[PDB]
Amino acid sequence: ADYQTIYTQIQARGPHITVSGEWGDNDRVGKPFYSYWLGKIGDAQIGPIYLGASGIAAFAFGSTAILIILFNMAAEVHFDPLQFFRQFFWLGLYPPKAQYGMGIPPLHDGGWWLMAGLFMTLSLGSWWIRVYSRARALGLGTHIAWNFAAAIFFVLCIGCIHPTLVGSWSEGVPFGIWPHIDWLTAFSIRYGNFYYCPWHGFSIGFAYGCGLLFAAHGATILAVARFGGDREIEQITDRGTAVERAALFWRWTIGFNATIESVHRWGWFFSLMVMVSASVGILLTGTFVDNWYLWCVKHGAAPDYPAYLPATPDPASLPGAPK
Amino acid sequence: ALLSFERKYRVRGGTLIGGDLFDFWVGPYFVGFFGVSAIFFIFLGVSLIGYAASQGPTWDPFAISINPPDLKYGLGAAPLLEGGFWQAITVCALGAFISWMLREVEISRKLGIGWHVPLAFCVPIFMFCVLQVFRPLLLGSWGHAFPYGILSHLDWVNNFGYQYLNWHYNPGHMSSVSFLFVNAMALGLHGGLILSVANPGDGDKVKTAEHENQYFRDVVGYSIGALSIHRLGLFLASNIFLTGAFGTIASGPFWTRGWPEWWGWWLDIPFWS
Amino acid sequence: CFEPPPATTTQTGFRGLSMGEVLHPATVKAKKERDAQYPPALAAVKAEGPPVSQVYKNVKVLGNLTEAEFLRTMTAITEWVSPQEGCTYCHDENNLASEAKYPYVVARRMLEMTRAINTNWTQHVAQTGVTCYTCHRGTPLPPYVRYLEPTLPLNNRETPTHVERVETRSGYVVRLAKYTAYSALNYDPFTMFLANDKRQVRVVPQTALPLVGVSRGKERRPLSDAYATFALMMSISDSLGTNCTFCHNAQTFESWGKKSTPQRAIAWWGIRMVRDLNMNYLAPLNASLPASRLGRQGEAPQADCRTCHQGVTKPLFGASRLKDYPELGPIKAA
Amino acid sequence: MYHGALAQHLDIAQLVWYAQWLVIWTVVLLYLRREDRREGYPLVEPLGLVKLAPEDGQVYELPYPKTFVLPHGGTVTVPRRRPETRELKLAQTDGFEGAPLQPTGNPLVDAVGPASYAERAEVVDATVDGKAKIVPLRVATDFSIAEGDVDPRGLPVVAADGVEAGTVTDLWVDRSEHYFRYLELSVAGSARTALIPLGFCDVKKDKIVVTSILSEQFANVPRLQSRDQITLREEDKVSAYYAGGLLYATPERAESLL
Ligand code: BCB
Ligand code: BCB
Ligand code: BCB
Ligand SMILES: C/C=C1/c2cc3[nH]c4c(c3C)C(=O)[C@H](C(=O)OC)c4c3nc(cc4[nH]c(cc(n2)[C@@H]1C)c(C(C)=O)c4C)[C@@H](C)[C@@H]3CCC(=O)OC/C=C(\C)CCC[C@H](C)CCC[C@H](C)CCCC(C)C
Ligand SMILES: C/C=C1/c2cc3[nH]c4c(c3C)C(=O)[C@H](C(=O)OC)c4c3nc(cc4[nH]c(cc(n2)[C@@H]1C)c(C(C)=O)c4C)[C@@H](C)[C@@H]3CCC(=O)OC/C=C(\C)CCC[C@H](C)CCC[C@H](C)CCCC(C)C
Ligand SMILES: CC(C)=CCC/C(C)=C/CC/C(C)=C\CC/C(C)=C/CC/C(C)=C/CC/C(C)=C/CC/C(C)=C/CC/C(C)=C/CC/C(C)=C/CC1=C(C)C(=O)c2ccccc2C1=O
Ligand code: HEC
Ligand code: HEC
Ligand SMILES: CC(C)=CCC/C(C)=C/C=C/C(C)=C/C=C/C(C)=C/C=C\C=C(C)\C=C\C=C(/C)CC/C=C(\C)CCCC(C)C
Ligand SMILES: CCCCCCCCCCCC[N+](C)(C)[O-]
Ligand SMILES: CCCCCCCCCCCC[N+](C)(C)[O-]
Ligand SMILES: CCCCCCCCCCCC[N+](C)(C)[O-]
Ligand SMILES: CCCCCCCCCCCC[N+](C)(C)[O-]
Ligand SMILES: CCCCCCCCCCCC[N+](C)(C)[O-]
Ligand SMILES: [Fe+2]
Repeated sequence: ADYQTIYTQIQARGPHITVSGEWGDNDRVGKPFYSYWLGKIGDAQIGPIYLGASGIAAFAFGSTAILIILFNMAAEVHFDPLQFFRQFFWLGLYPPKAQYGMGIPPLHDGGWWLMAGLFMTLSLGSWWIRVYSRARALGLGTHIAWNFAAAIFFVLCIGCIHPTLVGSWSEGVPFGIWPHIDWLTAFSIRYGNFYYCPWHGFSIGFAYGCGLLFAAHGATILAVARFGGDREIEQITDRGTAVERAALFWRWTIGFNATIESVHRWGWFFSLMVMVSASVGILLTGTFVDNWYLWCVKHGAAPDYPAYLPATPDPASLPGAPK
Repeated sequence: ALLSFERKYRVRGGTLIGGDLFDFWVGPYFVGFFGVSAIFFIFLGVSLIGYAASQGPTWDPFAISINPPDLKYGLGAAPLLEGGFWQAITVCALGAFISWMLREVEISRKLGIGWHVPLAFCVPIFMFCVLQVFRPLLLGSWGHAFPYGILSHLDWVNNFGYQYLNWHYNPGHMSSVSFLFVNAMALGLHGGLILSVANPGDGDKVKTAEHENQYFRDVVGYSIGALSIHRLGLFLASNIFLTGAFGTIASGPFWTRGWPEWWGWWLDIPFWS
Repeated sequence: CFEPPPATTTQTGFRGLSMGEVLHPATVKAKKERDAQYPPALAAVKAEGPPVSQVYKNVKVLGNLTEAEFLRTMTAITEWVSPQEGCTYCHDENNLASEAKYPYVVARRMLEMTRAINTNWTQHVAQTGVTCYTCHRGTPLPPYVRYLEPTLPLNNRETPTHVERVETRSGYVVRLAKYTAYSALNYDPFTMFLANDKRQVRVVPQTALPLVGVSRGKERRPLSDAYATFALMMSISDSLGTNCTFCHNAQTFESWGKKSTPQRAIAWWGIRMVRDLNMNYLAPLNASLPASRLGRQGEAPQADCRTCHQGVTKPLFGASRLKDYPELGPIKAA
Repeated sequence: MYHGALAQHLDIAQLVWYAQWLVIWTVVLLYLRREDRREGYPLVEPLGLVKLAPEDGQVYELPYPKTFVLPHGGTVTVPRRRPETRELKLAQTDGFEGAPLQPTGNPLVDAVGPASYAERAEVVDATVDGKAKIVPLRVATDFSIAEGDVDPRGLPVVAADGVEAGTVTDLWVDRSEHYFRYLELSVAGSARTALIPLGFCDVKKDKIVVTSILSEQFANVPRLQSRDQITLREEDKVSAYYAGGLLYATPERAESLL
């Protein structure tokens, strides 16, 4: 076996590299340090990190959201520290329970949730500027920022665009470990089973597809590490036996193949489409479809099954039934 | 026809079984003994699905459903129209998948490359076995397995989850999901990074390994490196199922209550109750 | 941490839908042993002599019974409600007609309630029926009751920790969670859905597309309604020691016909029965109970599914005393 | 009325379904599958029938060429016509077009099958500031082996027959990635040096084990043009030689494993 594909047998140390960007070279802080154990499975060097205005702003906005959430969670256990620690996963900051439509809810019934959302959205946007700007500073394309933009848009769909489109803040995702999970079920129930939403299916197909492709691509590159396949940039500009063998493995297996550059396009596209699909699904939900299962029945797609125990009429529909 | 660089690689050898007998290509496809077995299992399985569907109520592709037996058949053979088709198809499916994996080994050997891809492919095959074979064996019936139907298999997933009240609180599920999400995110990051270096835009120069590392070191304070991101991706993807399998196997054989209540191990400690 | 195999499993839907019960043999056995404490029917007595409406002074419900039949009922009621305390729990030992002790008048109303369950709610209780034991299980305070705020322990025979106590505000989220099968759902489904008939449990639309005039802004039910129904369903599930598939095919929770089991319809009738019990029999008892029995808003303890079922899909695994004590119903009209 | 309902029994989500599939297939087929053909195309046909007459489909499946501007000068355009000139020391095992080929000589030396290399540029891979990227420690004097790891210099290299093939004299480090890629050894009984990729080395405290080739086969490892630098094509030649051994070190290795 190629032991290098499992871990680095003999680690190298040398002087730290710094690539100059168009701006911000003076905003790198930290002194790099090295972990021997990390170095077995990754680069041993940690830090330095770039500061800059957009990252500082992201931390300020994000910390403010985090503090609003934590302070409301703490109120939920009457500020008792032991109960806060115990009950943490069950605690949350909730959107309005009452229906105010699009009215700004009062602080005690959704207003703090809304504030936390705003500060979170500002944090995300601020981090996006960093991800975008840093690429431009280093003379790189902005592929990562466009992928991140789709992730952010999805979060905006579930946090505030869907709520605006149906006209109720009650529909937003709560902040909290278990509470944000509980929302998934409430939302799926309200909209007639998310398994029957085609865009849920598309998003899954792409997400599972990212599993397949990263397993396939990661494994492919390790399989050709003996030929320097991991040096992907110069394999793109000057095809080597590594990527000739990678391509032929696939061609011979599945009947077609990518190139070392284009496989990264497939992976970027699959990852982007998880979020684009999910977002379309959410934008259509409540707006244009009320019950996904019934929409599938209407269009002739839903499976049907025999009764196992006797079929059961709705008792509310029976003669003389109470309300 | 061949890729312009392909002919030099089209040598004899590398087989696991069969030697020269099946060591040849059909168009772009390598055959080998396991290509022959794959085709046999695919043909039989797909034929059986066609026949099973022809005996059911619909030809709609989303609605067709080929189902396992009633629980009462236990681990025995079921009549064809009462779960026996499902049993036969399952055997064909595993024969096809395993043949596919071993064919990839032969192809890897012929090319002189590592066997990492078929090893990675063992992971989804293993998960299929967890769902359809191991868990049903532990519960005592084939009828606990999932049905073959585009939408029907989702009805099974749905009910199985709700059998444990809220499957989201399953700790093996929580791990599996986290791996699914971080893997999708990482694939995006890795693809975009490589494309950003090779495609800076505007007649600018292609950048370098040093630029790749500098980008993440600047954005998050660490760069894992060019080889290691591939090891990481394989690890994250594989662990979607290597960790999820524990959550699947636990549900029924090792835990019969709702999943949220499992967390009582933490919530109900006397010190803070 | 875990439950050792084998699991008992049942099938409740078409093959390949993963519908059915999932049960731990040791838990089933412990619940059967608890429920097996139900005292046996007392020996039959010959009906002879006049009705006790003519023999006794203050009989208003069980007046048709003969003396021996009526004293058999009193013996049974004593076994089921106050065996530790005895006849004098309800009675002045020197005047059995006296209503001076508050349990006498409550007991008379409970006799009416039990007769009403067994006569008017056969759509739920069938010919299994209920006795005083079904709820009380040998104590004057039934072990599983609800107030207008969540309370812990669920079983009031267990000593509460300080944090479990309703006065300890820091414990509220846990009181809620342990009523909804450990979920974090931030709703009390007892006060929302079972204490009265004000709220609709159904939350899913009955058409594919959103109807214009109910689907925008303040026209809409808030999403909180769906979380609250989910909370009720977690609570019912845990109350009966079962899961969603005992009643539903999760393909479509909202559908009946082949998409629901006969148990779902029985559950529907149970919700109506429980609301009748609470609004019309149990809640009004706050005027007849001492302040020490009442919750913090002055409410009488009331019933939920668990009050009878106690973690079993049929209370007491389907044990019945209906033919043994016909005086508890069904009562022939009128 | 219903939100989303349109004329002719249609609804908005239903139209979006068709549109999403259209977008997916368009991107997959028209964009990605053509990006996939920037290397190796057009396909090569047996005998020839070459061109002469390039089929319409040979044009349709290709994207327009793209040009990379290289970091250290020059450009690279793909797809482009890339002849494979070098006569192959392979012969047909059978007349049918999918039959495999077999080596006519020593396949490690002739560089066929898994001993094949690509016609990479005969240029030294460069660091971001234009120094030679992959160099021995005798040149990269600011690099070192991490504390805790085996220093392989002086250790014997032990080949697949368990015979000692030579002695490790240096390590070659990638100065851009900070990562060792080759060991350099003096070859016993030959008067030469040879590189070996670390992926073919099992590094032990007392020896380097190499199962890919037999001891006698180290004599023909491809030789570098210069002592202290390596070209991208030489890297391909060196790695390919050891990979050849996996199939060809003994006659048994090409034959069925089981
Ligand atoms: C424990 C949970 C499970 C699960 C949960 C799940 C969910 C929740 C959803 C899917 C969805 C999908 N599932 Mg399922 N599923 C599928 C296949 C499928 C597809 C019909 C679809 C898209 C998958 C995709 O793109 O993946 C990544 C792979 C890619 C992109 C490569 C292409 C794969 C190709 C589309 C597979 C097509 C399969 C054929 C229709 C099957 C028949 C093959 C024969 C007859 C030729 C297979 C073949 C299996 C097997 C063999 O085990 C499987 C098991 C499971 N699924 C488990 C039971 N699946 C989604 C869907 O839309 O369902 C309708 C969806 O929402
Ligand atoms: C009972 C309920 C269920 C449910 C309900 C559900 C809902 C309601 C939704 C999904 C959605 C999705 N579901 Mg589904 N689902 C899925 C899979 C998936 C995902 C592929 C998909 C998109 C979500 C995503 O990637 O979020 C992970 C990624 C996120 C959230 C992006 C984050 C990006 C962000 C920039 C990160 C920022 C981090 C900052 C540091 C945070 C700062 C913090 C603050 C405090 C400062 C599977 C595979 C299954 C199976 C196997 O059964 C399943 C079953 C179910 N789902 C049930 C049917 N699902 C979504 C969808 O597609 O709808 C159509 C969706 O909205
Ligand atoms: C209401 C019920 C729910 C549910 C129930 C559920 C169950 C019951 C299970 C999962 C499982 C899983 N869930 Mg969950 N889930 C998931 C995510 C996931 C997955 C990460 C994970 C593993 C899936 C799997 O086994 O694939 C399996 C895929 C396989 C086996 C693919 C096999 C491929 C094969 C080898 C090759 C096939 C070839 C084709 C036939 C070829 C076709 C030919 C063509 C292409 C030429 C998300 C992200 C969400 C969200 C967002 O809410 C969600 C919600 C829900 N889950 C609900 C709460 N989930 C599983 C898990 O791990 O739980 C811990 C599981 O058992
Ligand atoms: C399908 C494609 C997907 C996808 C894609 C992409 N996702 C990206 C990018 C792309 C392309 C980026 O370019 C960007 C990034 O930079 O990557 C390195 C990023 C992000 N994805 C995050 C998390 C996440 N993605 C999820 C999902 C998906 N993503 C889906 C699956 C999920 C879940 C729930 O699934 C989670 C939790 C953060 C790590 C990060 C945003 C930080 C932020 O907006 O902070 C804003 C808030 C703060 C800076 C303050 C609070 C600090 C928090 C607690 C911690 C922040 C850590 C940060 C890295 C700081 C490090 C420096 C520190 C050591 C000193
Ligand atoms: C954790 C890591 C993961 C991972 C990894 C990897 N994945 C790989 C590889 C690696 C490394 C390969 O090397 C191999 C390959 O070549 O890739 C191009 C492969 C492949 N992953 C496939 C599908 C896939 N991967 C999924 C998941 C993951 N992949 C996870 C995420 C999922 C889902 C659902 O999630 C799906 C659907 C095929 C495209 C391909 C197998 C072809 C096959 O085996 O051919 C042989 C078999 C056939 C061509 C047809 C067989 C038909 C049978 C007999 C009859 C049908 C029976 C069936 C049971 C009916 C189901 C009905 C349905 C509605 C319920
Ligand atoms: C009843 C009936 C008629 C039954 C049918 C019987 C039948 C099947 C007959 C066929 C007989 C024939 C024709 C031939 C016999 C020989 C034989 C064994 C043939 C196999 C035929 C067969 C079963 C084909 C199916 C192949 C198959 C499973 C295809 C799936 C393709 C899919 C969906 C892939 C998903 C992953 C994905 C999105 C990939 C796209 C991107 C690619 C191509 C990545 C691969 C790839 C990666 C990952 C790199 O990292 C890389 C790095 C550097 C260079 C290149 C690559 C590269 O190409
Ligand atoms: C409360 C749970 C009771 C217990 C314990 C016992 N009895 Fe009772 N008793 C109860 C009620 C509600 C009534 C009136 C019933 C009605 O139909 O209105 C009675 C009545 C009697 C009487 C008749 C008294 C009279 O009117 O003269 C007798 C003789 C009687 N009960 C006896 C009795 C005995 C012997 C008990 C222990 C075995 C006993 N009762 C328990 C309520 C309760
Ligand atoms: C039988 C004892 C049940 C169990 C177990 C579960 N549910 Fe249920 N559900 C039941 C009934 C009788 C009703 C209707 C009540 C009424 O007064 O109309 C319901 C309703 C739902 C709904 C709403 C359906 C609608 O039409 O909008 C949902 C979403 C629902 N139930 C879900 C659900 C879940 C997730 C369960 C397990 C946690 C579950 N139910 C259990 C009866 C029974
Ligand atoms: C009128 C218009 C157009 C807009 C109104 C204003 C506006 C933009 C509102 C936006 C609201 C939004 C986007 C709401 C989104 C809410 C979402 C998606 C919440 C989702 C999940 C939250 C969870 C899991 C939070 C748990 C929080 C805690 C445990 C507290 C601390 C949190 C952390 C340290 C971060 C989690 C760690 C993670 C990286 C693993
Ligand atoms: C991320 C910027 C650098 C942070 C500086 C923090 C210095 C920590 C020094 C401890 C070194 C730990 N070490 C070397 C043993 O791994
Ligand atoms: C969501 C946006 C929030 C506004 C606050 C962020 C301001 C940071 C902008 C810094 C831009 C500096 N620059 C041009 C060098 O990248
Ligand atoms: C993930 C759920 C996917 C459900 C897909 C439903 C699509 C409905 C529209 C097309 C139906 C076509 N038809 C009649 C052939 O089934
Ligand atoms: C639901 C997710 C959709 C994923 C799309 C999958 C794309 C793989 C298609 C490969 C097509 C191969 N070929 C040679 C016919 O172009
Ligand atoms: C919906 C995604 C499924 C795509 C099916 C994959 C296509 C199988 C084709 C194998 C060989 C393809 N081809 C024609 C390029 O050789
Ligand atoms: Fe890569």
